[PDB]
Amino acid sequence: AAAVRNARWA
Amino acid sequence: GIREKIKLVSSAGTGHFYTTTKNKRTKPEKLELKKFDPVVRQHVIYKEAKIK
Amino acid sequence: TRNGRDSEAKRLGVKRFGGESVLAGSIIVRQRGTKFHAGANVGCGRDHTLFAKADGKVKFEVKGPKNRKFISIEAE
Amino acid sequence: SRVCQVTGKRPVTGNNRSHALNATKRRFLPNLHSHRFWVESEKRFVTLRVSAKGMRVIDKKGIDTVLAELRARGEKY
Amino acid sequence: PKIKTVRGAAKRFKKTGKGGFKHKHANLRHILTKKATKRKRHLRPKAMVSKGDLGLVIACLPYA
Amino acid sequence: RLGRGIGSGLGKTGGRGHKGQKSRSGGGVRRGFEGGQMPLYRRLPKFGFTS
RNA sequence: CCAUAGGUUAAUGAGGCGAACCGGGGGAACUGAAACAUCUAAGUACCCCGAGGAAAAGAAAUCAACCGAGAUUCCCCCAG
RNA sequence: UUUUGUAUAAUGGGUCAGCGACUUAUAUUCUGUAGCAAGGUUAACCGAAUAGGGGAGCCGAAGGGAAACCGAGUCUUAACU
RNA sequence: AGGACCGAACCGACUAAUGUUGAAAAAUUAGCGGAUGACUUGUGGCUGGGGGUGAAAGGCCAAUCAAACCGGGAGAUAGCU
RNA sequence: GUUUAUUAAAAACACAGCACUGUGCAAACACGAAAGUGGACGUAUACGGUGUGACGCCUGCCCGGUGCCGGAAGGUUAAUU
RNA sequence: AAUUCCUUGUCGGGUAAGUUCCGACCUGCACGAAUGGCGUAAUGAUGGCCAGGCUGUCUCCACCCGAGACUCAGUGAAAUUGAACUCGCUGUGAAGAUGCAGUGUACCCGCGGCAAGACGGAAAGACCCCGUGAACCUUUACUAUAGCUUGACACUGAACAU
RNA sequence: CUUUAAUGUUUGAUGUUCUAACGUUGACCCGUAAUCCGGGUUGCGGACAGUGUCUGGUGGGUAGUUUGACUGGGGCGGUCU
RNA sequence: GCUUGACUGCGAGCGUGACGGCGCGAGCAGGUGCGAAAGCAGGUCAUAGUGAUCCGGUGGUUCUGAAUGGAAGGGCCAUC
Ligand SMILES: [Mg+2]
Ligand SMILES: [Mg+2]
Ligand SMILES: [Mg+2]
Ligand SMILES: [Mg+2]
Ligand SMILES: [Mg+2]
Ligand SMILES: [Mg+2]
Ligand SMILES: [Mg+2]
Ligand SMILES: [Mg+2]
Ligand SMILES: [Mg+2]
Ligand SMILES: [Mg+2]
Ligand SMILES: [Mg+2]
Ligand SMILES: [Mg+2]
Ligand SMILES: [Mg+2]
Ligand SMILES: [Mg+2]
Ligand SMILES: [Mg+2]
Ligand SMILES: [Mg+2]
Ligand SMILES: [Mg+2]
Ligand SMILES: [Mg+2]
Ligand SMILES: [Mg+2]
Ligand SMILES: [Mg+2]
Ligand SMILES: [Mg+2]
Ligand SMILES: [Mg+2]
Ligand SMILES: [Mg+2]
Ligand SMILES: [Mg+2]
Ligand SMILES: [Mg+2]
Ligand SMILES: [Mg+2]
Ligand SMILES: [Mg+2]
Ligand SMILES: [Mg+2]
Ligand SMILES: [Mg+2]
Ligand SMILES: [Mg+2]
Ligand SMILES: [Mg+2]
Ligand SMILES: [Mg+2]
Ligand SMILES: [Mg+2]
Ligand SMILES: [Mg+2]
Ligand SMILES: [Mg+2]
Ligand SMILES: [Mg+2]
Ligand SMILES: [Mg+2]
Ligand SMILES: [Mg+2]
Ligand SMILES: [Mg+2]
Ligand SMILES: [Mg+2]
Ligand SMILES: [Mg+2]
Repeated sequence: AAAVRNARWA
Repeated sequence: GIREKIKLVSSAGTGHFYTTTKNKRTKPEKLELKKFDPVVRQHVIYKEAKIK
Repeated sequence: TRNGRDSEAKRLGVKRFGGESVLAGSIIVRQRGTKFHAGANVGCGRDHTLFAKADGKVKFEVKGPKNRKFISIEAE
Repeated sequence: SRVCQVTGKRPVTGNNRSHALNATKRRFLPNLHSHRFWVESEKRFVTLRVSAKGMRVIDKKGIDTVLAELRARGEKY
Repeated sequence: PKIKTVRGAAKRFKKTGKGGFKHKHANLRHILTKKATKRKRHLRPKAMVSKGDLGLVIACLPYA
Repeated sequence: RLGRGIGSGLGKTGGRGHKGQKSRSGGGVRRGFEGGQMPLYRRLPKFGFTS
């Protein structure tokens, strides 16, 4: 599994 | 709409009636008109009544 | 805004033109006010709709002091 | 459990209605009561779990007659 | 399984001799007084089902 | 035999068009559906009785 | 106080397992309705009890219609 | 593949081989075809049994009307040219 | 005497670096806090899923938690790709 | 002291203290179709709930609204008859 | 001011220079008294600010010691990948070109390096929108319901007083 | 007829005096090596309490759902015949 | 001034709508009104003043009436 990387913008 | 619908019932006792409207503020007196009655096949006087 | 409203078009105008053969009762033109007036063998409806009162050819003509336009039916 | 020892009445299931007829499952239980019945033959009081409808049949049928049918089913007292 | 007829449509359409379906006109239930007599008189007789809706009616009525 | 190559003339769509209800597996509206309106056999009133 | 409850023996019987079918006690929701409450799904899934090789039902307080039929069960129609 | 529009710097695929998606049942309509024909055809079931029997039924040859009713007419209406 | 002080074991996990297809699916190194107590730990036991437990963060309940896992309804449904 | 095991240890939570309120013990309350159990083998100097949060100085005005408590004359009003 | 939008409010202190900090002002956009107010020693891996000490934090890096990186021998992955004979520029073009047009440049092939580009790799986008999607949660949304409460009847009988 | 007063006729409303249903998580005895249960004795309460059916009220305590579209993205505004 | 044609049954032939539908209509039948009559009148100069179906209510109706006679209920007409 993984943990949705939070390098996303807004 | 504040004018209310009324029914005009034939005096011949056939039970046929017409429907129309009348102004309640004025003309309190009942409405009398000579209209054709299909049951007796003649023009007779129709008298105002209450729709119910 | 407080605008942007209209009604569906009522499809007025001339339905049968000059020289066309029509059956009795067919409406020739639907109008607002007497743009055309009823002539021979032509009736006028309660909304000034001119209808044919007999079979025949549609003819347009201009007569009278008011320089009006009249529609008549020549029933052969 | 909630079972009448005379009539055998047991809980039954039904629906709660409403003005909109919505149906929700419910239970109907008998009007059971623990009563000490006087049996003349043994000159004793025997306690029974009976419904209110069961009480009516005891007067009509007699205390001895009803107990005889229960013995046919077979149970403790 | 057998096809089930739409029971709602079966109570309003009857098959005719040449395969058509007849129905009563609408707009004649409870606001009819304000309607002109000519309008009410024309709505009283039975009417024919239009050609556009013929396919839909036959689908709802497979056994009749 | 649809969906069996280009030459068959019914390939890659099976005669169902492009992404409609008819192209979905088990897709399509029920009998009498008029796009959302109550159908003609419900616009019109009931009449008569069965003898 | 008799008794009764209770107690001790002795005889029998039952215990558990097992596919489906059967009867009974309980009993959904997703879904469909292009939403969603009535409704549908469905007395289905599932749980519980009991039985048999089948089970259940069964010998009219039944239907018919002024003529009549004559327990129950099952099949095809009647009929979408 | 999806689009008004993709060399597109839009999606898909490292490659090969194998497998992998419009079927089935019932009912209904239409077309084609075959049979019979104002008739056509049986179902369950029986049956040495794909035969034969079984026409129980079903469709069609008459419709109109809400219906009672009438009928090559019928309904509408007091009545319809 | 003390939920007292400094400080090992023990326990915690504040900062930084490394590592980030790890030595390790959360650690190591150097520091850090508590360290006789509301401490810590062993072995058993009890509380079960709309329920538990929670000095309370929607936390935790077998690497899974704004409703665990397994099987069933079930080929749920998917006007979407 | 406790906390988001695995990006947040904090001013968050807890906390002693304070106040309100419920609760007379077959207590209130809670877990349980029920029995029963916890509360508690306790008895208002007790227990539960709520908010506040050592200590110091203090905590003013509004009961209309919404709740809660008390009253019951009148108005209205279910099953039942 | 964890509360002040205007706003870096105004004044004072600190600095060479202070939108932060400290002290006041009150003009409280939009503090306020147990959803407590104001103070408060001690405590705090608590937040902000200042000073001394201290230093490669920096001016501005230099050298050195180890472990890798590099070479040899042995063992021997991974994510990715339509196919490639895989240059620059300008222009064009599903509108930011290794692949089109024009033009320029370029012998064939490794090794050590740097990451500008290949809209590089990772993961059917978490933001936005949509579906007559899902779920939790809130309430004077709707419809119910457990529970609580009211009365009638039953379990449940007999005197007396108003 | 009104104001009514007395008088005759009927359901109820409380209060009380009861016990015999019912209650006793009062005492005592037995089952009995037993803080369960049952039976007995007695006391207290008592036609209540409590429970069943029906019924009014209350009820995010717990459920099942709804909560529109158009729109120079959406929301807001506006609009819907 | 006099009146109720703001008539009942119908309707050749057209118009406009995908449809549901909406609109126009001479003429015909029966009975009217105004005119001496020819004739005109099936509301208003015209084009807005509006809401389908289901369900329920009212009046009328020899249409129906689950054995038969009724009735309930349903149907039709008028109408809410
Ligand atoms: Mg093609
Ligand atoms: Mg398509
Ligand atoms: Mg649905
Ligand atoms: Mg056997
Ligand atoms: Mg590409
Ligand atoms: Mg790929
Ligand atoms: Mg054929
Ligand atoms: Mg045969
Ligand atoms: Mg026959
Ligand atoms: Mg005819
Ligand atoms: Mg200490
Ligand atoms: Mg220490
Ligand atoms: Mg310390
Ligand atoms: Mg976990
Ligand atoms: Mg859930
Ligand atoms: Mg599962
Ligand atoms: Mg299912
Ligand atoms: Mg699936
Ligand atoms: Mg963490
Ligand atoms: Mg911890
Ligand atoms: Mg941390
Ligand atoms: Mg606090
Ligand atoms: Mg007040
Ligand atoms: Mg108040
Ligand atoms: Mg500011
Ligand atoms: Mg300054
Ligand atoms: Mg300051
Ligand atoms: Mg405040
Ligand atoms: Mg306060
Ligand atoms: Mg500090
Ligand atoms: Mg210093
Ligand atoms: Mg590989
Ligand atoms: Mg290249
Ligand atoms: Mg370019
Ligand atoms: Mg290289
Ligand atoms: Mg680099
Ligand atoms: Mg998504
Ligand atoms: Mg939407
Ligand atoms: Mg649902
Ligand atoms: Mg929208
Ligand atoms: Mg006029």
